[PDB]
Amino acid sequence: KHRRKQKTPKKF
Amino acid sequence: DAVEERVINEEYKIWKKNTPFLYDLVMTHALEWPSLTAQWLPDVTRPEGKDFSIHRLVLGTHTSDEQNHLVIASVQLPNKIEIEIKINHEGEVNRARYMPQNPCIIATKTPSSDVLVFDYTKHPSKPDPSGECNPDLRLRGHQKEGYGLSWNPNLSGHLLSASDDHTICLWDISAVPKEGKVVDAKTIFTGHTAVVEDVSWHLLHESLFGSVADDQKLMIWDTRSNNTSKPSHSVDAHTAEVNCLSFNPYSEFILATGSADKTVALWDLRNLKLKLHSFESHKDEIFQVQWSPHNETILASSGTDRRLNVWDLSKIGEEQSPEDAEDGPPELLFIHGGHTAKISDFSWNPNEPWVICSVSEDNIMQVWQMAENIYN
Repeated sequence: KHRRKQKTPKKF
Repeated sequence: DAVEERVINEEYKIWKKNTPFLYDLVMTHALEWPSLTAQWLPDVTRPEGKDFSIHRLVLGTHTSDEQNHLVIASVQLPNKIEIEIKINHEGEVNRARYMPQNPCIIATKTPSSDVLVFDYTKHPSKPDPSGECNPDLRLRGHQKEGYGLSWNPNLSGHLLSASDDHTICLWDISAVPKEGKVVDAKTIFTGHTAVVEDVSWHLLHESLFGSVADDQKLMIWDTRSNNTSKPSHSVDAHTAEVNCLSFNPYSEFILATGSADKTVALWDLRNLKLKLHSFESHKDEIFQVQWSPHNETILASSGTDRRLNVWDLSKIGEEQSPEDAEDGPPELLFIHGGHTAKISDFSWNPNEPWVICSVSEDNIMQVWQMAENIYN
């Protein structure tokens, strides 16, 4: 199953 | 060679060219960090002699560094999106939900497994530069992080939480002053044998709530029962993990579940041995499902296919054009294809009908409303 939250989020 | 990014970019272009014919409102805003949660605040202020009202959203941050925040943003809706309050949060905000009886109180789910309770009127508009998280209440009882979080709308201060530790925690903070103390769970429900992905109180009967888990099961619980290891009803809901559930606010017997089997299942509490309907269109695992607060037959679902489907159960079984049948089933009202990444959460605006805020993994927050001629 897909992770509920991504491993490494990125800053904008 | 995962150029799904090629498919995404091209679909987005075609969507962006078709925003005018399918939408009455499209607002796009890139956040500093992506948000895993989104929920409109129930208050709305309409200034005199102006064409817009101010709505508020409960957001969070998902950062890789150690500067996470619980966020409250303001939105100017017709008839500009800016951040208003940033509160220091220990770890990323898995989910944030306000208390219906007091929207100043906001519960959050943290990676440390703790549930935090914030009174955002007791925090400065600028976050504490020291980096300390000072929650007005720290709710303890979970071993792992989670995502199910539900305030009881008929029993003030009764909060449920679903975690990856296979348990559901219930807290009664109604008699606890919010002065930063640690409150242990009043009750822990252990019926599931896998990650409990979501939990939700029944919106009318104060003793009933539902839970969905990685064991593909939907469970209906009664707090009046003395057995906390076995629910009232256990339903083989899906052919894969179930990530979300949502009770109909106008139909006390109806609820919906979304699953990794790419479907949304309709349920009737009076006979849970038969799945009422199976909504099919989604191309990947579904993370969130929410009933419309204005129409009892309107329901929406979002997930890892980067789409948000809006369903109309009153259109189930309708005869349709063969070409129309290619676009989807008749009960499929609308496909929002504005996001280019996985949608983490979405919220129906409770004061503006058909307005939806959805947040995605690419820091994108979108406030949109499908064209009136589509639903009307």
